[PDB]
Amino acid sequence: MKIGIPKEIKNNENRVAITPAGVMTLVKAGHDVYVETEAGAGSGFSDSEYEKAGAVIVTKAEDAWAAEMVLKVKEPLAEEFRYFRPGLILFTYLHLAAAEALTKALVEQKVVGIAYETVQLANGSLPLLTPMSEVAGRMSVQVGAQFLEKPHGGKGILLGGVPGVRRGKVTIIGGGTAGTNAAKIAVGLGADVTILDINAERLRELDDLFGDQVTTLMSNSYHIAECVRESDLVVGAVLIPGAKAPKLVTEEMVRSMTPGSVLVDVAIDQGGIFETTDRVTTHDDPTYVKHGVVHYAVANMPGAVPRTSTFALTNVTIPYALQIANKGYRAACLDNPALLKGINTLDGHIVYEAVAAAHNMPYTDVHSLLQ
Amino acid sequence: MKIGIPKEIKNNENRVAITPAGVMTLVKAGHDVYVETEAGAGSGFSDSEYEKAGAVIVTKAEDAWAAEMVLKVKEPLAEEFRYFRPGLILFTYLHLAAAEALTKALVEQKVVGIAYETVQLANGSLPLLTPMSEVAGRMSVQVGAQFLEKPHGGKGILLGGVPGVRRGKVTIIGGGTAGTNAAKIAVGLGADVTILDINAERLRELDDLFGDQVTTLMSNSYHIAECVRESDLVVGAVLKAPKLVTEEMVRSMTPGSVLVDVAIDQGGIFETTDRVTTHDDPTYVKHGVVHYAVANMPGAVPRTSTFALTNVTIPYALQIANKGYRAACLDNPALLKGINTLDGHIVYEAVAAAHNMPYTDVHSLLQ
Amino acid sequence: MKIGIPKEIKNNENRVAITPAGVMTLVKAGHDVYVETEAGAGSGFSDSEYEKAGAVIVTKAEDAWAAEMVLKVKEPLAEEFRYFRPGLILFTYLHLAAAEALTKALVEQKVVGIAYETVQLANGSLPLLTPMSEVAGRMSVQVGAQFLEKPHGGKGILLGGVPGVRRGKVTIIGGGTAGTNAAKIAVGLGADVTILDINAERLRELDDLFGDQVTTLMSNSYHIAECVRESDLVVGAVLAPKLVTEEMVRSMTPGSVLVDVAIDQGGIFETTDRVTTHDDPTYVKHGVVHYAVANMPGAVPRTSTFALTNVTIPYALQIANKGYRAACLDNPALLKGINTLDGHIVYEAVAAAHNMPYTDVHSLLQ
Amino acid sequence: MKIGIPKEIKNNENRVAITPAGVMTLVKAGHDVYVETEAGAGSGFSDSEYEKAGAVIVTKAEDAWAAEMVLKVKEPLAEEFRYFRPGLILFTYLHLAAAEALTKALVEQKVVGIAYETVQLANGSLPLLTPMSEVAGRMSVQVGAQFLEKPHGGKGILLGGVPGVRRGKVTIIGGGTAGTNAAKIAVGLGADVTILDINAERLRELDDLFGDQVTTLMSNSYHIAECVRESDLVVGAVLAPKLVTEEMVRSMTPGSVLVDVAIDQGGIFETTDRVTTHDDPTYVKHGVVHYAVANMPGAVPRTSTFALTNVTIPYALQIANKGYRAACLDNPALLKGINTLDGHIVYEAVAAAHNMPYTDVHSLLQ
Ligand SMILES: NC(=O)c1ccc[n+]([C@@H]2O[C@H](COP(=O)([O-])OP(=O)(O)OC[C@H]3O[C@@H](n4cnc5c(N)ncnc54)[C@H](O)[C@@H]3O)[C@@H](O)[C@H]2O)c1
Ligand SMILES: NC(=O)c1ccc[n+]([C@@H]2O[C@H](COP(=O)([O-])OP(=O)(O)OC[C@H]3O[C@@H](n4cnc5c(N)ncnc54)[C@H](O)[C@@H]3O)[C@@H](O)[C@H]2O)c1
Ligand SMILES: NC(=O)c1ccc[n+]([C@@H]2O[C@H](COP(=O)([O-])OP(=O)(O)OC[C@H]3O[C@@H](n4cnc5c(N)ncnc54)[C@H](O)[C@@H]3O)[C@@H](O)[C@H]2O)c1
Ligand SMILES: NC(=O)c1ccc[n+]([C@@H]2O[C@H](COP(=O)([O-])OP(=O)(O)OC[C@H]3O[C@@H](n4cnc5c(N)ncnc54)[C@H](O)[C@@H]3O)[C@@H](O)[C@H]2O)c1
Repeated sequence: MKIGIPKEIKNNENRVAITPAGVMTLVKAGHDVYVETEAGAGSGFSDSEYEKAGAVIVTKAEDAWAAEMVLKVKEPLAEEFRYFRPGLILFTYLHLAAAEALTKALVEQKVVGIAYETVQLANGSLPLLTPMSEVAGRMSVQVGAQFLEKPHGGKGILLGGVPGVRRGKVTIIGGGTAGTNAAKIAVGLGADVTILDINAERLRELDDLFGDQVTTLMSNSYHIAECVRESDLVVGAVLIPGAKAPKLVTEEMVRSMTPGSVLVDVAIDQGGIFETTDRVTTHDDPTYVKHGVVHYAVANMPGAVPRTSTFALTNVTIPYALQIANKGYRAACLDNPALLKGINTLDGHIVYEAVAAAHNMPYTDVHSLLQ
Repeated sequence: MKIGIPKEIKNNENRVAITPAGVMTLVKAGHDVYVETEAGAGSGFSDSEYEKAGAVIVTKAEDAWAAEMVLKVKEPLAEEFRYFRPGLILFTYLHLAAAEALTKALVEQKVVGIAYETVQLANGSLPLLTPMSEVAGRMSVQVGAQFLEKPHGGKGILLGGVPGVRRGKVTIIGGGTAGTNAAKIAVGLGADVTILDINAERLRELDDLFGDQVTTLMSNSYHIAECVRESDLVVGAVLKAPKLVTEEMVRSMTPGSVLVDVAIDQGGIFETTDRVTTHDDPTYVKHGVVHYAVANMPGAVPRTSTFALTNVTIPYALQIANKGYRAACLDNPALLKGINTLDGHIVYEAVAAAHNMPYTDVHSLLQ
Repeated sequence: MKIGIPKEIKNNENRVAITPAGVMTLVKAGHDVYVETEAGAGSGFSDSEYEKAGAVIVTKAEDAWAAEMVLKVKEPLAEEFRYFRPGLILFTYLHLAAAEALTKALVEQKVVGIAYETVQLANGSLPLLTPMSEVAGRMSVQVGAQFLEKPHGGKGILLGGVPGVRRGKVTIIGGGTAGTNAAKIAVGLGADVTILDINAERLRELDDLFGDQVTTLMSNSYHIAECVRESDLVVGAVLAPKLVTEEMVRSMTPGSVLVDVAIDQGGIFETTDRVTTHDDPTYVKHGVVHYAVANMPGAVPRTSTFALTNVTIPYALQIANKGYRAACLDNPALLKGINTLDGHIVYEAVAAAHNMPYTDVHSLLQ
Repeated sequence: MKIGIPKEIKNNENRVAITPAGVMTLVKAGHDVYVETEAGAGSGFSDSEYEKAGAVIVTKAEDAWAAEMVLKVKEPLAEEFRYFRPGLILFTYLHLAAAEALTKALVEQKVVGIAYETVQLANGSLPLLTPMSEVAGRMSVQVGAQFLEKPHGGKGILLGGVPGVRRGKVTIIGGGTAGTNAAKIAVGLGADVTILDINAERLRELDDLFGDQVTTLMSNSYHIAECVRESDLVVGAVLAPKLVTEEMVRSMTPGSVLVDVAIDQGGIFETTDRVTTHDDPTYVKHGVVHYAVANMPGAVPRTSTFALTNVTIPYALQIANKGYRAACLDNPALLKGINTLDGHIVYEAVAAAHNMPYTDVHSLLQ
């Protein structure tokens, strides 16, 4: 197959959908790989690294979009709908559910739209989201430590203190992928770390992973209120895999906090777990203050570490791209029930039930269209 | 003794030379303690907490300086020379060898000028500087990781990577207090960490402290070049520091790599650091490499730094209060090395030599 | 039941199919246990330790094979065919797909041939192969360290260096049983350790298990090329594709070392054209030391004997308590051990391999 | 100053007295550095890496020895005496108490003979011996592990066992540099580790350094007897009394292994009557494998070269910058390195050993 990778145009998106490594994998299995000039530059991948891995650097966005399969990171924007052909394979984060101009255009132009965030294994996990939760978790406590400094608005402490000086107190609410990764960094910076979860089995796994390095605590509104009161930093790391994030930290809890404490709501991309998070912050404008407490709620924390973020995402997308390339999108999706759950749009139909259901649009079961 | 702690007035100085706990130590020993209103605000110590520990809050700087002994963090500014007077005991970071005007004013007003940073134990250690090298070391890698992010001008990596993704490389040049404390934080963030030192015995001690968590490496120009070339972050942690990292080495680094120097207000080890920045505008780029050039990293964590400093300064201050400066220094040879100015003389050789001013033997004045 | 353990007679085979602790389990459950004199000597178990645990020591191999069930480690050699007889239960590593003459002798003599290596749990795992994978993994890096010494042909480094001196770099390809166990020894000897696996979930589990002691890296030909170029030691622990090409070995520094856990199974190195023995253990290609000695668990026969017999004797106990038929109908994993029964090959792959008739084992056991 | 590094010519000596990094230090301080072609090949340093660091490669040993200061690892052999000349500075391991012919040649030719091994800090430590003690310690347990494998004569265990299988037991006698470094490798290979020392303060420091990873035990003939009887591996790391008697070795299980870091210095084992080489490395007494190969750092020449040159070249730099006289009057540790000067033996022990006149070094340097 002819495989195309255009540069990300969405503002300050420094991630790309392939590395020299993933180029070399597709080239060696017999595919043609075209990379838009400068696509890797945001992540430190020069055009000459991509070239020596076997890829053709094309001058123009349309020459990458030309290819049978387009690999991207972000949603195609207004300006990119144009490039949609019939039987174009598009593989990227789509979140069609609240993107109606995108969904009509992939319906109308008969693009095969394959979504990173709906590829799903039999145990129900989303392998293609996990890496971004890992990056966001590791970032959460690094960001927390920065905001604890007096210059950024915090009370002016190191999480680890120093000899003869008390350590900062970190509460992580949610003990899954994001929270576990956040706890690793909070332990490593020398914080006194409490992790809360509702799942007693996850608490036992965290106790096996961390031992005496953390305290595991059963999550309930009382325990959350007690931890928040005494916290220098609270990391929000809850997912209810369908829903909006539950509001676990109340205004009354935030008001119980000491001035210059910090909240980082990893869970903001689902609405966030803090009642007091009234809006989404940006890397440019990361924080506001309410009740003397610094609030950080950046979506795309992993956007801050695009080189790490790109490796982690393409480590697990390119193996699914190789299947589509090697066997055509059809044989590969019949062969791989997890890839199949990726098809969001096919031959003008909206084959994913929840996206048709949220745009008031027709839903055609995907299996009937494939046989 | 009547003891005074004014607010630090230097720009964005948020540390303070006493905490409520130190107030309690001095009040219980029978001393009167006067704290200037808001002196602890920048470190999160309220007037009310100081008052509850036994302090009198005074409204005016002048009323804290009126005390027999004044404790501070920074050197008095020109606008504070007015408070100097014969027999005033001043105990603070003075750095008199760099400050001709302050030296002359302490001499002219016959101030007992005691420098935190020249208090020196029999083994050569400077115990009132150590806590600030510890904070600076812990901060160096936190700041370096922050500048590694794409938004702050770096190449955009986590030092610890994530599963399936390689870690960042950290080179720490210097395995003393600052460097050891930097290595702790670099290990904790998940970096591949190399520590260079010239002293074989310190590398053996570091091997005992860290084992497999780091690689210890003998310092020479070749090994420094080799580590710098492949580093994402380099931390300068050597005690006027030699220029160990050359322009050629910085130019060998990948773009969006980061350099941080603990020693930057003493020149630092990097040829390419032409100036000191502030928290407002903290970095510049040379050869695509981020140069974090903020001096006084401990000042970014004033509460931790205030606890770290006052943990070791207040016991000395307590000796001066109980016994008077004279018996305290005659009883404590480490505290005696703290005396820089006394009764209109410079008694610290290096300060006399720095300004070509007369030197006086400290023991001869104390008798 | 009467249970016999002959001495292993393959050249330099020093493992044994039971220890005194396994004798004790079988004798306390009421079985008669016969051990050939010297059977355990190669693994440091005296005739006397077997006797005190309740075994009868027999002077001749014949008398151990005359038992109703024979426990062994390796496959019977040609000169052991003479001991086969209708209704003999033989429980050992058989590898019949590779052994036509052995397969035909088990058919003709109507032996119940139970293969350690086809006993298989519901989850697909081979619990009687696992312990040799663990031992080979642990051994792989110990051998690598040895071959990095100059007098053995290596560049002459310690993996952990010394204070002021850089560490060796160890790349482990495959994060399963063997590769995880290799990583434990690489970490403990003080190497800089990278483990590659194609499976993102395994990389996460490895991160949970090792944290900062190793780097986990997604496997692909590019990551492999980059790791191999920098490596002092590469351990192949994949289960067998040629992941490490000749160009990759050529990129290496002279006196680097390659070890495959997978050697008699082909291995992952294009440049390992043949297998060697302990008296001429390595060859050099492009200045790189290729360690090619099969069966590294054979070099620690006492450890390997304990690790194998720990998990074999519970299955033997079932056969002895119930007889093979009810043991197999009660234990689906043990049922999959049966390769030959009443003159039939009951394991499809083995039948295929020799162009012989296959019979469904369930039909014969009824 | 002009500084020469000949190739070591003692049989199988693969270490070298400088690396490219040491060349670079000496050339940047303005010295001329001459390296004999192949000097570094045995430690993986090409003529080319030396040239890029600023050395001149010389075809003949003669041309390296013609330098004003000669850096070596080992003592000059008889056939190297011809290179000696009045005022030559030779900095190397000399061991003159053991080498009459070498001592007489250094006197007669008026060589400034500076011994790496008599450089001594104010605290009594020998900073240029320490790194070989570290390397030998790390090597001792790696060798022990190798000799516990059956094909090398051992009982056939892994030190760390495997899951469900007991670990090997390692006794380290002496908790100094070598014995501490041995303990690190014993712990990392997964051994049960006991370290004995007569010094209670060292046992506390060892407890601080290892905590629950080892047991610390006060040394006395009873504790030694009990540890040795149970040991799979005993590492002698004492600095040389016969702490391990023949009765103690006789109490051991067959295929156990003894390694002394101290072997060419006598060692602590009554039963090690002689030293061996890598081609016949062990002998067996009372079924116990005695490893008797001298100079284990010689087996990792690259690691050992880095570890030695890390601490030797700073002293060489001083000699080259100031000349030997002012370097020694400025550096009391380096002063103690001087063994021969202007036709005098200036190190009492060496004079004593050969019944020769002693001269006070301070009197000659004035
Ligand atoms: N752009 C970004 O910044 C970015 C990118 C990707 C993912 N993430 C986010 O990381 C956040 C967490 O996701 P994850 O992958 O760790 O989810 P996860 O499913 O792996 O773990 C979430 C945990 O929350 C626990 N939980 C549920 N209700 C709880 C309660 N009341 N109290 C405490 N714990 C509770 C669950 O038991 C589970 O262990 C999500 O919002 C996810 O979107 C953010
Ligand atoms: N606010 C602050 O940042 C702050 C406060 C106090 C002191 N300091 C500064 O911290 C710096 C260093 O602090 P420390 O506590 O680590 O010092 P330290 O005195 O404990 O030791 C410095 C280490 O560097 C090593 N060293 C010397 N030369 C070297 C070389 N050429 N290559 C490699 N290693 C070499 C020494 O052997 C030593 O182990 C000093 O420059 C001092 O001025 C900073
Ligand atoms: N005599 C003996 O030495 C002996 C005895 C028994 C087993 N073994 C050997 O053990 C070896 C494997 O042992 P195991 O139990 O650890 O295997 P395993 O199946 O437990 O693990 C294999 C791992 O390799 C990974 N993998 C697959 N393809 C890969 C690629 N291209 N790159 C990187 N990783 C990849 C898998 O995801 C898996 O985690 C086999 O080769 C087998 O022959 C040897
Ligand atoms: N070529 C080489 O292999 C090489 C090179 C240099 C040094 N070395 C060797 O290293 C060996 C020792 O090295 P080190 O630097 O570790 O020594 P060290 O002096 O640092 O430590 C010796 C330790 O043994 C202890 N000790 C004394 N008597 C004891 C007894 N009866 N039982 C138990 N402990 C006792 C001491 O308290 C001390 O802690 C020497 O024997 C020396 O020959 C070898």
